[PDB]
Amino acid sequence: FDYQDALDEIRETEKFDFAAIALPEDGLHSAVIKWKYASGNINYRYRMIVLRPGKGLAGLVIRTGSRKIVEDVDAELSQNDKLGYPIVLSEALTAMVAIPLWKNNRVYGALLLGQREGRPLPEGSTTFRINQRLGSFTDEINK
Repeated sequence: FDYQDALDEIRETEKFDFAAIALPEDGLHSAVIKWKYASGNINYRYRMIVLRPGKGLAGLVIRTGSRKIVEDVDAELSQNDKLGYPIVLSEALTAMVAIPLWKNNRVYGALLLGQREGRPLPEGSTTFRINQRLGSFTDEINK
């Protein structure tokens, strides 16, 4: 039972079209962020995504340490925003929730829960909890 299985459970049970985990990885210069795990992906372009520190949707969430909720991607994100969040374009997401993953007392990675084709975010998925559902990771709530 690895992160892939936990991700699949979350996506299926919460009724999302797409889910992914962004985690820190070693680069020859500095640490980078990659979407290490994906569930319900429509292609494999997410794998080519390599974010420098602070960059991308994962970077925003890691920086602020708080979740980002987008009910309507087409209407709520600017052109610059979409270009800055390549997984949003590669997976054709129309709605999403991105949640900071905490390890120890520090921000670490990001969980992305996404919808396609105009399907709304499930009700309450904004108050959604990581804790005891994705290994040792927790969310920003109670920090």
